[PDB]
Order: sequence, then structure tokens, then C-alpha cells
Amino acid sequence: TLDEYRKHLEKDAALERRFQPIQVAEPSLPHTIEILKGLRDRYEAHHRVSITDEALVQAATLADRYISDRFLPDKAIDLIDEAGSRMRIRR
Amino acid sequence: VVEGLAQAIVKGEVPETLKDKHLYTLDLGALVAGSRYRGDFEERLKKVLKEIRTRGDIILFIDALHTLVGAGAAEGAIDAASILKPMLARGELQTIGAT
Amino acid sequence: SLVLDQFGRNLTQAARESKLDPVIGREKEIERVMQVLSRRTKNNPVLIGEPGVGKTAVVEGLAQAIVKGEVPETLKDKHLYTLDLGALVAGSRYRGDFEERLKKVLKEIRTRGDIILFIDALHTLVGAGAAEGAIDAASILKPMLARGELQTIGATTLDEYRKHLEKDAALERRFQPIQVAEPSLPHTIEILKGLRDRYEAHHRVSITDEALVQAATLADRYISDRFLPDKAIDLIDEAGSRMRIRR
Amino acid sequence: SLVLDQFGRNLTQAARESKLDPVIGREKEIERVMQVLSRRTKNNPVLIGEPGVGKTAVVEGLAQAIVKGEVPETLKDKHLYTLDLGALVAGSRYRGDFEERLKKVLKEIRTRGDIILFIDALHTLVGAGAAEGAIDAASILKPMLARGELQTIGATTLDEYRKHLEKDAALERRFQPIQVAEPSLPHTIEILKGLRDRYEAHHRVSITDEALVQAATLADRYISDRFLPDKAIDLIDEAGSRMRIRRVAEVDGELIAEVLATATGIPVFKLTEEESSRLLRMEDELHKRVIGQVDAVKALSKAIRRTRAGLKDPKRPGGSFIFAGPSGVGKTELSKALAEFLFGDEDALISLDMSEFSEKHTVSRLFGSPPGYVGYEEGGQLTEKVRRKPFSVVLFDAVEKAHPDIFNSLLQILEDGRLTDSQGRVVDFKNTVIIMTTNLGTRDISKGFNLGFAAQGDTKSNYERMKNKVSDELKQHFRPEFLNRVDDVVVFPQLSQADILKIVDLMIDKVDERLKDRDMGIELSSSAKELLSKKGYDPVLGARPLRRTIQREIEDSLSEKILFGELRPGHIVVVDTEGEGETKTFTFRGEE
Amino acid sequence: DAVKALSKAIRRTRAGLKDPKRPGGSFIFAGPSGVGKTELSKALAEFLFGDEDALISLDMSEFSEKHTVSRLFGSPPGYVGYEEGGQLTEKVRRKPFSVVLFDAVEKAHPDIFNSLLQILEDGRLTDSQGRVVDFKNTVIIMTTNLGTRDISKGFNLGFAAQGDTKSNYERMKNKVSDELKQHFRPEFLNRVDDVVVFPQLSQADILKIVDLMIDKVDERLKDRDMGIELSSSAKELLSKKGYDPVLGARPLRRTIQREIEDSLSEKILFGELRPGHIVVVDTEGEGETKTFTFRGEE
Ligand SMILES: Nc1ncnc2c1ncn2[C@@H]1O[C@H](COP(=O)(O)OP(=O)(O)OP(=O)(O)O)[C@@H](O)[C@H]1O
Ligand SMILES: Nc1ncnc2c1ncn2[C@@H]1O[C@H](COP(=O)(O)OP(=O)(O)OP(=O)(O)O)[C@@H](O)[C@H]1O
Ligand SMILES: Nc1ncnc2c1ncn2[C@@H]1O[C@H](COP(=O)(O)OP(=O)(O)O)[C@@H](O)[C@H]1O
Ligand SMILES: Nc1ncnc2c1ncn2[C@@H]1O[C@H](COP(=O)(O)OP(=O)(O)O)[C@@H](O)[C@H]1O
Ligand SMILES: [Mg+2]
Ligand SMILES: [Mg+2]
Repeated sequence: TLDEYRKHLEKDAALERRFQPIQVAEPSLPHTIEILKGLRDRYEAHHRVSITDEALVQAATLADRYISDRFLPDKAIDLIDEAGSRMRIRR
Repeated sequence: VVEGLAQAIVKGEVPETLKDKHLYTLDLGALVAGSRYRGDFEERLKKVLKEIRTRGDIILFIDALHTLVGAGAAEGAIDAASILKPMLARGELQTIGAT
Repeated sequence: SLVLDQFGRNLTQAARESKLDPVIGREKEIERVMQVLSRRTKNNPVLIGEPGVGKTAVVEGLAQAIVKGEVPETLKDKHLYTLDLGALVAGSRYRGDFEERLKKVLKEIRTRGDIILFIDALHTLVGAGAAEGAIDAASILKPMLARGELQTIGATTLDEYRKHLEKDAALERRFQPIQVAEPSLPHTIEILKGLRDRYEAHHRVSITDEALVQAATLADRYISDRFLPDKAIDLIDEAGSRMRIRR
Repeated sequence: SLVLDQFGRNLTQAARESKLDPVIGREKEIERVMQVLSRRTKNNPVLIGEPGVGKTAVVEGLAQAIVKGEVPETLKDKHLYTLDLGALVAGSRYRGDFEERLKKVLKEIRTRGDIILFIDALHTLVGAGAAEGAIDAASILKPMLARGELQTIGATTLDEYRKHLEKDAALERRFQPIQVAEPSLPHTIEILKGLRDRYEAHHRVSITDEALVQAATLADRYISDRFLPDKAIDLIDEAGSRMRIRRVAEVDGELIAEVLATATGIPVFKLTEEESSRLLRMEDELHKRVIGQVDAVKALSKAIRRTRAGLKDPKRPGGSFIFAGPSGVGKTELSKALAEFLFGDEDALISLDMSEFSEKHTVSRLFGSPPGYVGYEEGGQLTEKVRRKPFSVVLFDAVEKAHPDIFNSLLQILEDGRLTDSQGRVVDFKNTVIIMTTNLGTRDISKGFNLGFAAQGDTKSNYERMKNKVSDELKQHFRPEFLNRVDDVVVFPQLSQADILKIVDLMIDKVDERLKDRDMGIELSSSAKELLSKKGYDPVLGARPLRRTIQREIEDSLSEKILFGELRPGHIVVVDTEGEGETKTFTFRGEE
Repeated sequence: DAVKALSKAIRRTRAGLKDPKRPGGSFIFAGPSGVGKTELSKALAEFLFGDEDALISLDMSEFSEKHTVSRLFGSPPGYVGYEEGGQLTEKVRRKPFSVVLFDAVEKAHPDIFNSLLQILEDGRLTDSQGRVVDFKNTVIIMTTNLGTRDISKGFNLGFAAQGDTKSNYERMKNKVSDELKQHFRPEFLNRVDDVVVFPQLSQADILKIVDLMIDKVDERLKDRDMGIELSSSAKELLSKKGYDPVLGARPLRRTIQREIEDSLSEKILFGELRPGHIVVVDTEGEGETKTFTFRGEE
């Protein structure tokens, strides 16, 4: 994590000449849609349910807009898995 | 700069009383590793110190001496500067630091 | 005596080996040290002096006098041992770790019975091992210091003494202050004259008297944040090092 | 007793071997301790007192009384054990070790049934084994202490009692405080008489009764940072050590006075013939540097002679003077001369400039900031300086340039000889000399007549008019209560023409002394001195135009000659004069 | 009058008729300089406990700024010096029965005494740590010289027939009352038990004080095994020489020192007066040329 890296890995002067940093940025909303489409097959197979693209895009938008504590590349997956669990438990 | 000084010593472009005096660098990783508590810490440092005292012509470069000095502000920190206090008072070894 | 050697240094033995620089013109302070050390109670001298003056120098001179020279009774053939409080408190993480080492050191000192302790850089004793449950070194040492059982010599600067030791009226009672004044120009001149030989032996050069006079005067004039008996010696050392590196 | 001896010391056994110093005059405290120890419940006395008084001596005397069998009622052949908390905490790095040791000690005490515990520095009992904070020594000891078992005696200072022991109200509840007061002078003399035998035995010397009386009186009067029983013994011990290192010998009051004088700096040592002769001619010594001003020199000499003859008021400073006079007359010079006479160097004077004390809040520089404010830790500037040097000269220069309300703080200095800084400490000004310099009423030194038509002309000496005007101005400026405490108010007469020649001689001597460092010298003829005196009379501005004239008439020419290389080391420049009237001018000539 | 007031307060306290919710007594000693305002407090303390050293004395010249009041309470929580507590509160708590003296009350800021209200009415004071220290067994004395600036005044501005038949005491009492009402709030003056005005000293008072001052000088001399004895003429001359109705008995002290101690010091330094000897002082001459003569004696 960035905060841990700057707080602890920066002071290790011995390894400063041996490590190189590579930054990873948050995924954009189209990237989130792509990841959701990629995971559609596995999650539908696990939950024994069917999900549509409109659900994907609305879940991504709701996660981006109305959720702040968690972050996009995981919370949309969490929401769709949660919905799949809800559909599984009612039958 | 440290290895520049070492190279200048190696080719001999260095004043007397230092033209045949070896230079070594010390890292805490080797001495800390393989130890359970501070009882093993003192044994290794005292052994290497008596070894260099018998040798008598070793310059010790301790990079990140800032960790050595300021290591008493939290639990689990190893503050060896006081451990490295007495002999430096006698000055039987030469040390080089960077901070 | 290996216990004290682990946590400190022996001064009389080193002085017997001529490993200590000679001291010049400090007879009054060393005599006052003997005066305080011979008291029946509270015989613990403390040297209050600003950095640079010979606070350690007078202790080294006293050690040399004990090795050879005029020394009264009840103080002859004693062993002067310097103890470091910083190394004593290091490595203590559990309950009672710090107290055990200090108790062992005091037991060794009592068993030997002929040791005078020197706690360099005093005023750190007030907060030595002051944990929430552990008792500090001051509380342990107070009964022996007040009854004269333990003989110790401390050194500190005036500001440290006033802002840390004067506030603690209990610990301040058990120490007798001794003032060390900054040497005058002739005193520094003769000190440099005495110390010239060791530096000439160390750096293979020669130092003239006018060089010493100029060093003393210029260090006294152009430097104010340091003090005379040290900056002149630093100037001489720097000149010797520069002459060595040039050749 | 093996486990009990492993963590404590038997005081009764030591008292049986005469290893404890005798205790004198503590019958009431020991009786109260015994009375408290006999209670059914909460029989745990604690002695709270200032550091130095015999708090531990009371317990030692109780142990000696138990050994001697003087103690009646239940306390018969009881064993008093001093507990060592350091041994209990030593080691015990694992859970349940310190608690186990304390439980074992308590079980041993309960089984034997005739053990009385003594815990020196009871304030350390609050935190003993609180590795995380829970079961410590106090929590274990609370029930037995409350129910009446485990009789215990504690000792603590007032500051430690308030700061630490009162943070645990449950533990403080189970103790009955007892006040140990500082002994008076006769009690201190009795204590010194009691301990004389032991101190003579240790120091291998002999001590007279006069030595003990002098030590007690001088320690009570002059040394004010500690308390009576200890600081009196300190003088005797220091004198014994000083006599021992010099090698039966003898210790008298003179040695004690010398020891105190060298410890504190106050000259209380015995008078000598040479010193008495020097004091009797102090006016000449002061006149070796200041010309004229006979009244002020006489007043200063009288004050110093009163101080050194043992006739000064022991509750007021040595002297208080108001030097009122015109500019450049010798007030600051006289103060510097007095400082040089008293201490050997004129830079030992404590000089305070009232030119910068214009704001009324600047009085905070005298004694420091109140609690809770910035700079509170650095308590006082004047008080700190006076505390380090009890015997010194305090000078308030140009008091008319400061706010009038600043001097109210001197009301307790001139009359009571004390000043309290904001931290609560009291610094005594009873051994200092206070001088305040001013130029009030010395403005219009002219007009030897009165405005308007007059018939007789009512001639009067300028000195009398100056004196009356200064008195009126002082009455107008300061409050009556402030002026009522000043010992002497002296007016400096204006400098005369004759004194200018002597001042010129002194200035030329100073110039020659400065010049002799470079192997030089200067000589003058009477004509040159007369010309210098005539050229710079200026009766209004004092002797400052004289320095300016000497600087820009002799220093510049010598400097130019040195720069040109006209003269070399080993030369003695002789200066004469030439011309007449306005043509009079100096001429320089080399010599060897 | 002041001695009667103090004795009445002490007797009422000891007889058991004291109000158990207020201090033993509260007095405002107002009067000119050098009349015995502080001397009476020291004498009361010496009579009470054992000496004048048991007095709790505050010099109000240091409380010039209104933010110094913390020296009575201590710093509030979260500020430097909070753990030290108050300075007056601690002293009173460690000695519940004592005499508290406020010297030169008019030279402090007129807000510090706002903190005395609860002291003078409820007999309590709270420090910054919340602890209550009671004052119900103390005696409060406040000394001042307000309204005494016009003692050396002959008449008022304007024409007037005959003159003021009232002595200096009545005029000074009225002036003190007016100045006290002007300087302090009514609620503060409503809590003070007694206000005592000190009249000036007469010639007989100076003659009597001469004996006490000579006794003090004799004690100082006896400290070196000596002594001094004066004749009646010497005492009368000393009383006549030093006497000013405005400045009290301090000019008498200055006159005594100048006319006795300087000569004694000169004689001791020279060697005429030595231990084991006493000095006898007599008078010579007549009229305004009368002077002192010192004679040694075993
Ligand atoms: N009576 C004197 N004897 C010797 N030197 C004197 C005398 N009066 C003045 N001087 C010389 O004049 C110099 C200036 O006088 P000084 O500093 O004493 O003045 P002051 O009385 O303090 O006046 P000011 O009110 O201006 O401060 C002194 O340093 C000294 O060299
Ligand atoms: N009535 C008196 N009886 C005896 N001595 C007195 C009397 N009045 C004054 N003195 C002497 O004069 C000295 C100074 O008087 P004191 O300190 O009592 O004055 P004060 O009334 O408090 O005035 P100030 O307003 O100046 O503080 C006393 O120490 C004492 O020696
Ligand atoms: N009286 C003296 N005679 C000779 N050398 C002295 C004397 N006093 C001080 N020195 C020299 O000054 C140097 C610095 O003194 P130091 O021991 O550092 O004093 P401190 O520890 O109080 O600063 C020492 O190396 C010592 O050789
Ligand atoms: N009543 C007394 N009789 C004899 N000596 C006393 C008495 N009171 C105090 N002393 C001496 O005072 C010295 C210091 O007292 P101390 O026991 O240190 O008191 P505290 O422990 O309270 O500081 C002791 O050496 C003791 O000899
Ligand atoms: Mg001046
Ligand atoms: Mg008064």
C-alpha cells in the first residue's frame, strides 16, 4: 500500500538502491464494466443465476457514486455476489 | 563517496597511516539474523569488535547510522549506538556514517 | 571486575599505562574533589561546568594522582571506574530487567569495597528506567548516597543542573556542587604548551610557540559559541591534519 | 528470617550494634508514632516533612528505644524491618513473580507476628509491579492495612506526598499523617553536641562548643536553600574534611566561618589587622579612581564599615543609596569603583538599565511569568542572578527613564530584604547593596538669581539650590513610602576646574597603560596637561568632552604616526605645547 | 484601637462564639507610613505561634497585572505548571490555623481581590485541580496607606472663617473611608469585619521606641560579647533629633544608625572596643550643640 510504502519502505536505505516502484491507479468506470463482464461467467456459474448488462452498469454507477469507504474494482463484485446470494437463498 | 575513498586507498593515493589500512562496511542484517534475543546480539558484535581490535587496521563504514542512534522511541527498536558508545570514547576504531 | 568492565571503563589502570593526557593548572579543583570525597556523609562531588572546560580533565588528573602523587588516606589505592547509564538501561523490555543489572553492579561494588564511581553526563539519572511500574535508579541510589555508603562523582552543565537537578530537592541534597571556570588566556597557553608534545608525536610535524599563541587568541576572539580550552586544541588538530594531508 | 532478610534490613539488629546515630529531642514525634501504632485499626503512621529534617532519624530513634527497652506497652522486643522495594522488583520478568515474593513476605510476617515494616519513600508504593496496570503492591497491601494487620511506618516529603501519594485516595486513607517540623536553634545545637562524638571519631579531630554554636547560627542565618539540621552538620563535616586533608588538630569557629564564606561568597570570616586597616582607609582607595564626590564616598565607606563590623540590620540589605546628580559626574564610575573594591573586578556588578523598563508590564523581567504562561519555567532574571551571588551590588541606572510603578517591587527589597519569584521561591536581598542613579532636579544648573525684581539678591551656593531642587523633585516623583525606606540620598556636586587636571592625569595614565602593550609609552609636560584641562572644561556636560578631546587630539596623531611607521616599539613619545592663546597646539617627539 | 480589635477577635475565637462558616477575623489596617501596620501583624504572629516567621505574608506589589492571579490558584488543566497547584492554597492547607497578610493592597490590580470574596464570606478557596481548601480558622489582615497623602496639609482651597476643629485623626479617617469606597467595590467592603485607622506617633511614642531600638542594637553587640548602655539624656537627645510626624519611626532608625552605629563601627575596627567590654553613651554640651560621647568600660 502507498501509505505503508512511504512510511516504512522509504526509511530502509539499504534496499532503496535495489527496489523500483510501479504505481497502479484506480480503474475507470469502463474498466470496471469490462472486469464485471469478465467475471460474469464465473459468478453466474457459482450462484446458478443470470445477470444482465444493465445490472452491471447500474451496480458500477451505484458503487462509484453512493459508496466511499470501499473502492470500485472490488465493491461492484461484492454487490453482484451479494445479489446472487440473495437470489440463491430465496429458492 | 565511500567507495571513491575505498578506491583511492586501493590505488594508494591516500596519506600515510592509512595507505595499508583495510576498509570494511557493516550491515545490521547479518548480525540481527539468526538471533533469538539481545543476548545473541552482544556476542556477535563483541566478537567482531575484538577481531578488528586484534587486526587493528580496519575502518568501519556503517551506513544508516541514523537508525543506530535514533532507535529508542518505540517498542522493538534496537538501539546499538549506546552499545557503540564506549569504544568510540576510547577511539580504537574509525567509523564513517551517512545521514 | 568484569561486570564493571562490561558496563564501564577503568581510569586508574589506563593512567598506569600512560593513556591519559596530562592536566595542567587544576590543583584547586582536584583538592576540592578530595575535600568533598572525604566527608562522612553526602561525599558525592558534582562538577558543574559549561561544555568545553576540563570537567573530565580534572577527573583524569585525580585518577593520575591516585596512581601516583599526593593522596590522603581513605582515598589511596582506590579504583576509579566510569559507568555509563545509557548502556545500563538498554536492552530492558520486561518487568524488573533494568533493576537486576543495577543491583548486580552495586553488589559487585560493595563486594570489592575500594571503587569510586564516575557517572559521566549526569542529570540523566532522574529518568533512568522511569517506567509506569519500574522504579527509577534515583530511588534505588538515594539511601546509599544519603548515608555515604556509595562514593560517586558526577559531571553536568549549569543549565542541565538547574533545570533537572535543582528541581528534585531530594537528589540535589545528596550532591555537593563544584564549579569549574573557563581557563584564562595564560592558562590555555600553558595547557597548549603541555599538550603540544602529544600532538607532535601523533602528527609528524612541529608546532611553534607563536602558533599556539595565535591559535589561543584567535579562537578566543572569533569563536563565541564554543569555549576556549577546546576550540584552540581543535584548531591545532585541524592545522596538523591539513599539514599531514598536504604532504 | 531468610526470606525476610533477602528483601529487607533489620534495623533493631543494627541498633543493637550501635550502627545508628543518636537521636536527640524527638520525644514528641516518637511518642505520637507509638501512640498511633497501638490503634486497633489503621495503625499505620506516616511522617511527612521537608527534606533535611529528621524523618528517618525518628524511625531510627524508635528502633533504638525498642532495643533499649524504654518502649512500654505492646511494643516489646519487636523487630523493625526496613523493606527494600528494589529487591522485590529485581528480576521477576515472568507473570506472578513479584506477587509471589510479596505474598511470601507477607505470610512470613503474619506467621512470626512481631514484625513492624518500615517503607522509606512511601510514594514509590503506588506503582511497584504494574507491568500493565492492575495488581500492584498497593492493591495487595490495601486489605491487611485497612483491617488493622501489618503495622507499617512510612516516610515522605510534602511535595512527594501531594504529587504521588494523593493520586491513590484508597491507599492514602489507610495512613495517619504526622508532621515533623524543622528544629529550632537550641535543638540544632543539642543535635550537634550529640553528633560531635561520632564526627570527631570519624574525622580524627576535636571540635569546640563555640565551633558548633557558630556553625548552627551561620547555617541558620546565611545559607537559605535547605533546612536547619542538615545544613548545620554540613559545615562541621566540610571543616573536618578540610582539616583532615591538611595532614590532634583543632576545629574552631574561625574555620567554620571561613568554610561558609568560601562556600557562599559572603565575607563572614574573622577580621584581620591588614583588612581592618584597609577598611579604615577605604575612602582613599575609592579616591584612587574617583576625584571629588566626598559625601558619596564617605556614605559608601560608612555602609561597608557597618556591614563588616557586625552592626548591620540582619533583616535588611547592607545599604540603599540614591545617587542624584548631573551628567558625567562619576555616579556609574563610583559604582564600578565600589564593585572593583569589593570583588577585585568591576565586571562583577549587576547592572540593570531602566531605559528599557518603560512599559509597566516589563516588571515581569524582575521575577518571571505567572504559572500557565510562556517563560514560566525560566523563573526571574534579577532573582536568578542574585540567588547565585548572595553578596553583590545591584545598580538601577537612570531610574527616571522607567515607569514609576516598576519600583513598587523594591518595597519588599529595601524593607524586608526579600523577593519572591513567580515559582514561589524566596530570594533574600539581605547581603546586597542597592544603588539607584538619577538626574532629577539637575537640569537647570544656571541662573544664580530669581526671576523678577529682587532687592537683596539672596545669594546662595549652587550646591544648596541643587540639593533643595533634587529633594523636591524626588518628593514629587516617588511615593512617600518608597522614599521612607532609602537609607541615603546623596547629591553629586558639579565638577570643578581643579578636578579636571586630575581626571586628565588618570585618563592619560589609562592611555599609557593601553599603549604599553605594544612596547610604547607617552609622557606629558605640565603645559600639555593644563592646555587639555582648559580646552575641555565644559561644566555642563561633565567629563565626557574631556574624553572626546583626548580621543581626537592625542589618539588620532599617535595612530597616524604608527600607521606611517614614524615610531617603532621601544619609543617613548613626549608631548609638549607651542604657541600662545589660540595658537597653542601639541607637539610630539620621539625618544627611546 | 487596633490592639483592642485583634484581642477581641482572638478572644471571640477562643471563647467559642466564632461563626463556623467564616474566618476568625478580617481586618483592613489603613494608615500612614512607618506607624506599625506590619509590626502589629508580626507581633500577633509571634504571640500566637512562636515568632514572626510563622506568618504567611504576600507582597501585593508583585500582583500588578491581573493575569498573575493564577499564583493563588494554579494553572488550569492542560497548561504548564498545572500539577504544581496553587501557592497560597497549599500553604493554607498545610497549616489551617495561621495569619494571612496582604501587604500594600492598593498596589495590586483591583481584580485579584475579587478572589477574596469567597474567602471572606464562605471561608473557602478552590484551586485549579478542583480541591477545596478552607480558610475558616485563619485571620486575614490587609495593610494599606490609602487616603494618607494629605496628612501634611494645612488648609483647603478657598476662603474660610475660623478653622477645622477636628484633629488630624478625624480628617484622615474620613479621607481613608472615602478612598476605600472609591477604590474597592461595595461587595468587597461589605465582607470586611473591621477597618482600623492608624494615627500618627507622638513624641512619647518615639521616646519609648528608642528603648526597643537600643535593645536590638544591644542584642547585635552582645552577639560579639559586648553591650551598650545609654543615659536618660542620650535617649532624650536621640528622641529629639529623630522625630518627623509624617514619616513615622523610620527617621528615628536612620538617626540612631547615623549617630551610634557609625561611631561604634569606627571604634571596633580601630580596636578601642573589644570583646569583654561595654560602651556607655552620654551627652556633652548644651542647647543645639549637644553631642554624644562614648566611653569604654569592662
Ligand atoms: N569624579 C570622577 N572621577 C574620575 N573619572 C570621572 C569622574 N567623573 C567622571 N569621570 C569620567 O567620566 C566618564 C563618564 O562619567 P560617568 O559614566 O561616571 O557618568 P554618570 O555620572 O554615570 O552620568 P550619566 O547620568 O550621563 O550616566 C567616566 O567613565 C570617567 O572616565
Ligand atoms: N508603634 C510602633 N512601635 C514600635 N516600633 C514601631 C512602631 N511603628 C513603627 N515601628 C518601627 O518602625 C519599623 C517600620 O515600621 P513598619 O514596618 O511597622 O511600618 P508600616 O506601618 O507597615 O508602614 P509602611 O506603609 O511603610 O509599610 C518597625 O519595624 C519598627 O521597628
Ligand atoms: N587542565 C587541563 N590540562 C590539559 N588539558 C585539558 C585541561 N582541561 C581540558 N583539557 C583538554 O580539553 C579537551 C576537552 O575536554 P573534555 O574532557 O571534553 O571536557 P568536557 O568533557 O567537560 O567537555 C580534552 O581532550 C583535554 O585534553
Ligand atoms: N533528632 C535528631 N538527632 C540527631 N541527629 C539528627 C536528628 N534529626 C536529624 N538528624 C541528622 O540529620 C541528618 C539528615 O537527616 P535524614 O535522616 O537524611 O532526614 P531525611 O531522611 O528526612 O532527609 C542525619 O544524618 C541525622 O544524623
Ligand atoms: Mg551613568
Ligand atoms: Mg508595612
